[PDB]
Amino acid sequence: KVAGITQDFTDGTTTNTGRGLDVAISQNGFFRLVDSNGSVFYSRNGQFKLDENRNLVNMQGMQLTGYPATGTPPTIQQGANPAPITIPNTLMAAKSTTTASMQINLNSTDPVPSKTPFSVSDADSYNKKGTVTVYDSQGNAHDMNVYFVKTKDNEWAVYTHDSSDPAATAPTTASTTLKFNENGILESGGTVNITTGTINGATAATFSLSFLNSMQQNTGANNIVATNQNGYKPGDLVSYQINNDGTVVGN
Amino acid sequence: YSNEQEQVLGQIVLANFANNEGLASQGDNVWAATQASGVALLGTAGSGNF
Amino acid sequence: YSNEQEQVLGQIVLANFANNEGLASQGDNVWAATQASGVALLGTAGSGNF
Repeated sequence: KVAGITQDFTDGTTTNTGRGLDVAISQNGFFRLVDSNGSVFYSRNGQFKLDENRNLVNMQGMQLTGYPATGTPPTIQQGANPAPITIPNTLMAAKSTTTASMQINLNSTDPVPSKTPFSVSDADSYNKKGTVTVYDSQGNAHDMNVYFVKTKDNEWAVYTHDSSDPAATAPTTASTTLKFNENGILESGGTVNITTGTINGATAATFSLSFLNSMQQNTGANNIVATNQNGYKPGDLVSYQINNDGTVVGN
Repeated sequence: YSNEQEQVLGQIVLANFANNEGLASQGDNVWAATQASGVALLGTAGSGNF
Repeated sequence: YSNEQEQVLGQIVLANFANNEGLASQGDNVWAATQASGVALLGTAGSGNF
């Protein structure tokens, strides 16, 4: 007699843990590890921890690899080589507003004949005063004041104004105009590139403000029902999280 | 105090490690900084990740 | 006040989530917004679904 040793890779159990990056794996699959001497290994060792170098390792001590992320926000290069996963504790740079959305719902029967002056104060000259916060090149906040002025059925004049800086003089000119059909559906004036104004050398970005799907309807009060600031301010690494799809994310 | 006020005596400093997780157990409930832990980052309560 | 009137000081804002249901429990009786909850929708008492 002669012996031939084998190993039966059946699944184990899952074990109600919660410390570190205790990632279990079901069915087939191995974690791809790299030894510090440039060698590839495989393991089902779900115990992972962040070392002092900001690297994910087992214990063992081998490096957990995965696909690299790139862009801002980062994207996963699935076609790229299985780079070592690291988690920097350094700051998210501010990101200027690039675009912005603003879903507006206006009351079809709300006119402005009471007054014609603006200067962000003549209430009677407008129907709605909305403000969208946007970020310049250093992330400095800006006050995109937007005024909706019903000039007539299905036509509203739009005035804009950055109250976060002195540069935003009295918004007495029609930054744009919106056109609606008989059903109150925004037909034109979809978007306008609007300046952010400026602070501490930070450039006045400018961004595409879209009113896509805004409507003029019999009911309701002039309102804002969702708006988006396409950009960020500075950020600090609060926490770590792993999704069941294997993505490693930073909160 | 009797002079009708509050004054600052000091600020407790808090420390976070790269790994917290990796500290060397000692004394009573004392940990020594380690290479595994990395170097402590100092801050205050309610600031950063403290 | 003594000048024979009422004036507006401010308006309490109310928030609704997509899920309310999904919020992360904190402090005392404090909840943090979460992706599960979605982004809070602001409004006033007696308006919309507030």
